[PDB]
Amino acid sequence: QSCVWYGECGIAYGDKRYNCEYSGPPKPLPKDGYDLVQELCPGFFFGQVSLCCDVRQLQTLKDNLQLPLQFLSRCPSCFYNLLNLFCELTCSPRQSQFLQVTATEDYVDPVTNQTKTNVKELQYYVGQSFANAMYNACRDVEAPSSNDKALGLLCGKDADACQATNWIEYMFNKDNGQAPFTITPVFSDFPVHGMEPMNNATKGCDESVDEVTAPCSCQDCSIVC
Ligand SMILES: *[C@@H]1O[C@H](CO)[C@@H](O[C@@H]2O[C@H](CO)[C@@H](O)[C@H](O)[C@H]2NC(C)=O)[C@H](O)[C@H]1NC(C)=O
Ligand SMILES: CC(C)CCC[C@@H](C)[C@H]1CC[C@H]2[C@@H]3CC=C4C[C@@H](O)CC[C@]4(C)[C@H]3CC[C@]12C
Ligand SMILES: *[C@@H]1O[C@H](CO)[C@@H](O)[C@H](O)[C@H]1NC(C)=O
Repeated sequence: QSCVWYGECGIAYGDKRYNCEYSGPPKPLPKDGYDLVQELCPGFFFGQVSLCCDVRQLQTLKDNLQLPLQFLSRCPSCFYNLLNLFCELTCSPRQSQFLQVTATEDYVDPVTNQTKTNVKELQYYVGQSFANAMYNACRDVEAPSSNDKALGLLCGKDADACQATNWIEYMFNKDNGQAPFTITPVFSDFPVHGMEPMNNATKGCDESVDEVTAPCSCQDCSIVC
């Protein structure tokens, strides 16, 4: 197994950071990050919890999930697949299979003056079926106390123009003011020049995420009506 990054490096803009380039194997997560990994990416919470992310990156992921939560929190299945898209990107011990760094710049530690490398942009090979299922679970979600669709607030365009791939492309575009750096998505259910797209299992909005989480309401999910 191999990573493309590990830990945070320099400022991108605002309070947002690039991650440090790293191409070695995943590393066991410190125990102080177990609460975060349980909360965000419980699918990875087993064995040595060897991941291609550190505690800082998990904390940053949690902070950055606030706006998706703002609009999608009422439909746990919809939010679940979205969290998984980000968990795999952030932490997967097999990152190198589906991520390709495309731009870097040097990072200089201000105290030791040791150089590291900011991952400035990367390409993310996302399963076509994954992306379609993620959109499918979210597409009827209503913005809280409204009759408009939640995706119209997370897609940089109205809901009637929002589609699976342009949604993911928008969320991954730092021009949105939220993403710290741009990720360019490539959608395929098939390998691409030896890259194996991320095609994790997904949950529909009519399914329970787990034993303690109900399916989404009829208002947010026309299947359950
Ligand atoms: C994406 O899917 C992979 C493959 O199913 C998940 O990895 C498994 O997770 C379960 C639950 O902890 C473990 O029992 C297995 O040992 C894992 N399998 C392998 C082959 O790694 C992974 O959890 C999913 N990703 C996320 C973020 O949930
Ligand atoms: C404007 C709206 C639609 C944006 C909604 C999606 C936001 C929350 C997404 C887009 C890109 C995402 C980021 C992608 C990459 C990383 C690097 C990782 O090591 C820490 C988490 C972090 C920083 C993610 C947090 C969630 C994120 C900021
Ligand atoms: C998702 O796809 C199913 C069929 O797989 C369909 O019934 C439903 O209308 C779609 N949308 C939602 C919100 O689940």
